[PDB]
Amino acid sequence: YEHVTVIPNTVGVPYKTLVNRPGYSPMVLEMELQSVTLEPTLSLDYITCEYKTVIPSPYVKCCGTAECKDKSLPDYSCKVFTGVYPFMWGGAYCFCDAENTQLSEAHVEKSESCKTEFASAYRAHTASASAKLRVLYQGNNITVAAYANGDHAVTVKDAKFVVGPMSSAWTPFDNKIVVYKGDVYNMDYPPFGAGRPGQFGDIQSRTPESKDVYANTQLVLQRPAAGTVHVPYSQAPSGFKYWLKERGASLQHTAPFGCQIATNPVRAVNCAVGNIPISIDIPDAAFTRVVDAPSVTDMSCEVPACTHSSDFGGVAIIKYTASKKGKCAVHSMTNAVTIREADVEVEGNSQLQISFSTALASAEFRVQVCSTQVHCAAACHPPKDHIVNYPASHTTLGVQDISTTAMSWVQKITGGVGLIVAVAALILIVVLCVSFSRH
Amino acid sequence: YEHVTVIPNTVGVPYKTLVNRPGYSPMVLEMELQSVTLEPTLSLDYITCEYKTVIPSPYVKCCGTAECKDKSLPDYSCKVFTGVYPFMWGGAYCFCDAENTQLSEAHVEKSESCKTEFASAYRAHTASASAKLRVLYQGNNITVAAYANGDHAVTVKDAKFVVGPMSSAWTPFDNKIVVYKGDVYNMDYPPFGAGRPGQFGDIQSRTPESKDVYANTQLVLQRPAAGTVHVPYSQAPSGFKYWLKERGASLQHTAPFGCQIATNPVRAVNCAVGNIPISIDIPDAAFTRVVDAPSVTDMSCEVPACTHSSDFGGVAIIKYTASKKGKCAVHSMTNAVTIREADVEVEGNSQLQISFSTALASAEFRVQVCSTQVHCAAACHPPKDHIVNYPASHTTLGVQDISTTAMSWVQKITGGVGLIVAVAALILIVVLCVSFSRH
Ligand SMILES: *[C@@H]1O[C@H](CO)[C@@H](O)[C@H](O)[C@H]1NC(C)=O
Ligand SMILES: *[C@@H]1O[C@H](CO)[C@@H](O)[C@H](O)[C@H]1NC(C)=O
Ligand SMILES: *[C@@H]1O[C@H](CO)[C@@H](O)[C@H](O)[C@H]1NC(C)=O
Ligand SMILES: *[C@@H]1O[C@H](CO)[C@@H](O)[C@H](O)[C@H]1NC(C)=O
Repeated sequence: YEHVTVIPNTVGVPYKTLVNRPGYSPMVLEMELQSVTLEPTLSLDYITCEYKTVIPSPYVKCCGTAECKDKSLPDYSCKVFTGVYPFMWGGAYCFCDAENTQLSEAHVEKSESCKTEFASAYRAHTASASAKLRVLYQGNNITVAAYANGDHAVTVKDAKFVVGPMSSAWTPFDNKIVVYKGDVYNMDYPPFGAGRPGQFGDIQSRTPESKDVYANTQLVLQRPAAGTVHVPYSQAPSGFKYWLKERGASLQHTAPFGCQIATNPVRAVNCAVGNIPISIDIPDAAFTRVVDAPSVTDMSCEVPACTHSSDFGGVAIIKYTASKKGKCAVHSMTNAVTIREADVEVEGNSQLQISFSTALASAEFRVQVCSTQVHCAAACHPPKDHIVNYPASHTTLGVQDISTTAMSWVQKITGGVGLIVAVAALILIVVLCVSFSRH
Repeated sequence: YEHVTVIPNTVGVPYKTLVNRPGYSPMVLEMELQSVTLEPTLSLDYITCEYKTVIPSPYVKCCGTAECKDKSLPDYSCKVFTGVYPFMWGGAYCFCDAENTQLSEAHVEKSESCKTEFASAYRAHTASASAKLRVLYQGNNITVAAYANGDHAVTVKDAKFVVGPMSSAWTPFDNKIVVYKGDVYNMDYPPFGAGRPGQFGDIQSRTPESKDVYANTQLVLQRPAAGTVHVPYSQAPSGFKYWLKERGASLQHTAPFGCQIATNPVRAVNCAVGNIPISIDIPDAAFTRVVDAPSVTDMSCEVPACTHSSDFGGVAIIKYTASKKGKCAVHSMTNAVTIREADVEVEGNSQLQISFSTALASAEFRVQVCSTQVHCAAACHPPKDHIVNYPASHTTLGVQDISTTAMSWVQKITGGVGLIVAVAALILIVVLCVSFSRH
């Protein structure tokens, strides 16, 4: 037997559904959603880290001319200076006091620490979805897990379950994301091979194990100070450290709809969007014939209390006469009132007690117990507590939900006004006809 | 200095573009596209292979009653038969002649061969693209390779190249594909856990190394024959072998646009759709000043032959006087005529020879040689060969492209008819004016 239902995407709230098959007693199922997860598909682009500067010992040539050649190393620079006269701790180094030169050079390499301290950029694509459910079936709790689409099915206790697809494709991730030790940021990083001297992306490589490194820092050699041997230079500071000090709030704290974020692997969970259809296949052996179930012949209802708070603040007592001992199901016949208890045991001549919640200021509803129905009514009072720590268990109201006292006042005024118009209209009709016929 | 061009997505055809910078001599570049590759993103769903049936020795209990219990193994079946009287080579087995029973059972397992002979299903997502180019630059051939989007650049001989994005998103793959040893098919395979007894997907698993196996075959035990010991059964044949004998043609033979396919990894090659923009950055050192290049003062043109075939069927001779020896670039000033030669050498007083192709029945064009212009004209004859083995090297013609003889005939006929109308109008006007004034 095929049954189809729809459940809204709310975590931590039970829902009930009624199964009705001709010739058999009705059955009621209860379901609760525990978790929903989305998972995107990623592709790596490049990584960044710190740089190192390498400077060899200088070469000083006095009373001769020095020169140097070009090299293929990254950010290579070479310059020759004239007029030097270096000193050491023991006196002047060379005999010649004029026509001296000095040669200096430097280049840039990748830091050893990049194996541990680094950041990576990813390109994002369409995400998948999965869900986990609890089902109350034949008085026992069972669990299922499945992908949230139509291409998967599971079987538990000879019942088949299919879930999905989801009604919405909203995703909290952009096309370009950056991940660093548990944080995810939305950032439009610069193209590969087009970096900047003082921002994110000054050093680029494809993978931590590669040898090919790109750099776009500035490096200029300067004239040495008189009497000292050293190699001064000017260079722009590393951009990676600058980012760490100003990167700001992470995606976890700013995302809408209450989503939570994880990074290993990247995930987003419990996003409160849309609804999820469900389909169940129930085997024939689960049903009991109407000739075997007990019958109930007489009912009455009273309601001693009602407060329309967010919780189960209502109680009702129903009297019954049963023909024999057995089990019976209970279900509400309205949408504005929910009943907590799923079933009862009936015997002889006695009474049963149930609890309910509702938002109505004046409540009227019907309750069905083993194929018969009873009418209940009561008035409800407001609560006193301004703020609570949990969501409500009931649906919202519409324009039709009005107190019976207010409805009476509306009818009286509208009727009265209509009567004045109706009488005046009749007078005009009579006068016109008399004039017509007299002429 | 930036230069932006567009080249159509056709493999094996050269194209030329003109770079013109005030103060410097013009430069001509030539480019050719060698290959384009598309690569989709895949995820694995399930695999299929062959099945095995396991049957242990039967147990026979004569003049006693056998029984058996249920087990959790896939497709487990158990039955008891009465009234057996087995024989063996040496005589009847048991002393009792009546009240004998036999117990039989079987179950289904996964074949050992599944490690080598199997098929896999994938879900497809948005593909990436890459390209390989040849460039003629500074008189030498260089090559580049890049991703076909705006997020990548390369540097060769101090020139920067950016290629892409593509103008079209057409992809030859569907959402669901199946791959088997080099063949790719589009197939809507059944969902997991919902197979059929005689079709593709009767046995399913998640990965070749899994222990969890699903099967939906039929297996029924039958009564044994009199006087023998055996275990007959009825079972549906394997669906996997049926597919292999009936799978039909693969995408490589049926796909549109002439696309080629490879499977390791899955790729589509040389699909002829759309066009590709390109941007180049040329350094200043490559340019030569107009004061240093030679000048040409006198030009003439003679064209001894032209046949407008698909190949280069035209020849022209140009006369020149040059101020000094040097290099010179040539370029066509029209769209309907393409010139094969990119550069010439000029010295003294001499002549040069060029070749061209066009579809025009009557050709007229200008040629630029070192910043001067020469005018050429000719009539062309048709070819005699019906079919060739290569695409044309020239553009198509429009409605305005008409031979000079036909144009003269059209003008004469239209002019004559128009003159007759003009005269008749004048006569009518004068007569009407006379009547107006006289009345
Ligand atoms: C731990 O160290 C390994 C290398 O030894 C590195 O790959 C990894 O990112 C480190 N993890 C953390 C949390 O620092
Ligand atoms: C298990 O079922 C019982 C009813 O017999 C119910 O009270 C309980 O909440 C269920 N367990 C969970 C975790 O919901
Ligand atoms: C070769 O055999 C291995 C297993 O031994 C299998 O995984 C692979 O697909 C085979 N390749 C071909 C081309 O048959
Ligand atoms: C390579 O350059 C030469 C000129 O030096 C040219 O003739 C040749 O056609 C080029 N190669 C290709 C494949 O076009």
